[PDB]
Amino acid sequence: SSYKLCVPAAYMKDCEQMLEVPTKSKVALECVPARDRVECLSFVQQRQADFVPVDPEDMYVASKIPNQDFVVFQEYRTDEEPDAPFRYEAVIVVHKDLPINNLDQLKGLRSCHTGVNRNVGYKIPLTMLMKRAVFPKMNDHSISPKENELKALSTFFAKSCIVGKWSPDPKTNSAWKSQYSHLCSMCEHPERCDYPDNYSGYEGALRCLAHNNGEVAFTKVIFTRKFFGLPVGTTPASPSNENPEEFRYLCVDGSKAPITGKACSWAARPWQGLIGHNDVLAKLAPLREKVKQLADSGAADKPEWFTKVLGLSEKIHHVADNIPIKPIDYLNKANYTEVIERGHGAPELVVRLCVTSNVALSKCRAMSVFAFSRDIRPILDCVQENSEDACLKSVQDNGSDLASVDDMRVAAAAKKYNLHPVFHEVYGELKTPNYAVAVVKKGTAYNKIDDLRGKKSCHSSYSTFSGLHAPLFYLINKRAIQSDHCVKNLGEFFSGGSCLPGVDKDDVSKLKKQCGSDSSAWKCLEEDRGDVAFVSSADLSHFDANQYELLCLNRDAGGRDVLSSFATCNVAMAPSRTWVAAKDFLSDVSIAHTPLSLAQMLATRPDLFNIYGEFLKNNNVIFNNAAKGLATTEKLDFEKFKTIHDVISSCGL
Ligand SMILES: *[C@@H]1O[C@H](CO)[C@@H](O[C@@H]2O[C@H](CO)[C@@H](O)[C@H](O)[C@H]2NC(C)=O)[C@H](O)[C@H]1NC(C)=O
Ligand SMILES: [Fe+3]
Repeated sequence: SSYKLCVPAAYMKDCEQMLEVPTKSKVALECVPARDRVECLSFVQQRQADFVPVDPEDMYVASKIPNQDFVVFQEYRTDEEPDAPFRYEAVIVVHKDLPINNLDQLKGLRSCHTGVNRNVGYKIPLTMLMKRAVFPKMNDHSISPKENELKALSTFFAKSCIVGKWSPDPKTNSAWKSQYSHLCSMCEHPERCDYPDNYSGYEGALRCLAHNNGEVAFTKVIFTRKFFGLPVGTTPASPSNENPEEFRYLCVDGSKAPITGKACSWAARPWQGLIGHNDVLAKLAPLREKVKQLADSGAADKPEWFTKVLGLSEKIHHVADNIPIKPIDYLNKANYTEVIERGHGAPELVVRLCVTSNVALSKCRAMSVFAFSRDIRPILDCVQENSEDACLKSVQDNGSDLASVDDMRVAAAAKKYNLHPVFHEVYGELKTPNYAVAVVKKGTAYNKIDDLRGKKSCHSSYSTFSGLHAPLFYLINKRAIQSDHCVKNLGEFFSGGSCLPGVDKDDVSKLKKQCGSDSSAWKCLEEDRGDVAFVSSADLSHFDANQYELLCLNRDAGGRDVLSSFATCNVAMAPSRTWVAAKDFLSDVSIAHTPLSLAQMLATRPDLFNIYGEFLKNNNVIFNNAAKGLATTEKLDFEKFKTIHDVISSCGL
């Protein structure tokens, strides 16, 4: 008989400290952990929890749960605008003398935007304008949905300022900034088209309009009012050099309205707040008093539970009780469901990820609904086969658009299904694939590969890339050993003997000769049973940084570098879990976009959706828990992986 608050598992301890905050309300709250907020909504519907903080995007996810009976019973507002129904209203701001009497006439104007993927300055304008025949269509399927929007904007407006990361892929973003440079010509620094830019953001858009001869600005009321020194909410009038009489809101009417009056606004971003199941009603006043009290006492400096558990913020923690409202009706009255459901015209593009298990299917579906609610496009669809090979076949057949493959199966999958890598996992704090490296003791006499001829080697297991593939390819490639009888010949290069676990299962007896009492590469190196250890960079924790170095077999100069420099002192880059796609359908940009937008949106917000976390007590579902990001696969890395595999297929290994 408590009010159960769902909380991302990572923040359970913070919710517990919160439960110790003294308050006048004696309401008992309990912390219910979930995998993330998306799961929390399921637990709320299922009554394992009673409420959870939500952004409007989360309410939308919540409104789609089959048979849902959610209720938004609490709004988080600002102290500046405690009585405003919406977080912020989107407005169109023009010079008073702009000849215009219809929103069709926004065409050809120089436009001032807050920045890409933002609400009043981008998503809302796109949502509303696209309803207008004069606005370019966005269903050209030779390119991605994101490119369709940018093409549409750069074709409708004469010039714009739309800064920021248009693509999560750096090279795609740069290429797009070149091809649609008109979208950056109104900015303070057009070549860069990124933050900081004095002509971007809520205020910079009005400066773009007032000071850089822009002709329309998409922004929000509060920055429009303050730009002109006008009062807003609790904020009083301010001295301003800008004169509001020279400017006007442009209304959907096509009419103009004074800035000094109530703004005409085509949509608003709704406030965040709390969502709960319908049985929270009736039991509703005591909870609201409890949350209000926690909000007003965490205001002072702001413990973790303030933001991570209650979903408040420094700027947004005025708890306002509303007339309880269903989530979609909450979103509707802001015109914000339209924005959340924005598309690009039929057929809406879909990227179909192939998964190999029921749990992965369910993770892909929860990820899809989240991505969609968060304005990431293409829509993610989920397709299930019963193996990796069947997912790969399906990508070939165009039953799917992408599928993952691990370790050294990427080159095989390309030979066999004519697929190619699109993006791969990166790891560590440096967000980097693993590398196969060559570990040596400090001060030993090896600086290049021929110096190790006749010597002894330690390896990771024969079944590993770094242990077997990379040293075998590295030697064969430099012709230090013939490519007939490769494993034997490897043994003949390290003629002093080697430990390559599992080489047993031609005459390969030399390659287990040094395994001694303990075949681990770090014990084998430590005990001078080998003079170099071919291991993965992922295993370098087993080597004392003060005693061991990397042999930079990759560098022209050879030599040595520290354990942490593996990314440039190595044998080969290691294939990480990789998603592959066919040749004749979605572009690599269209395929990479949604997963890399997820990875980058969720890198700091695993509480919203735990993309790399445990999923129903299963690890490494879709992504490995160790993944720290996603990057597009360079063609040259692809091509190198194919050559390595070709050498290994030659050896019959
Ligand atoms: C949501 O969108 C509708 C359609 O643009 C807006 O409807 C207008 O509402 C005004 C009141 O400001 C009415 O007087 C007009 O008749 C409506 N105009 C049109 C063109 O339909 C409404 O303003 C929007 N609501 C929000 C909160 O953004
Ligand atoms: Fe915004």
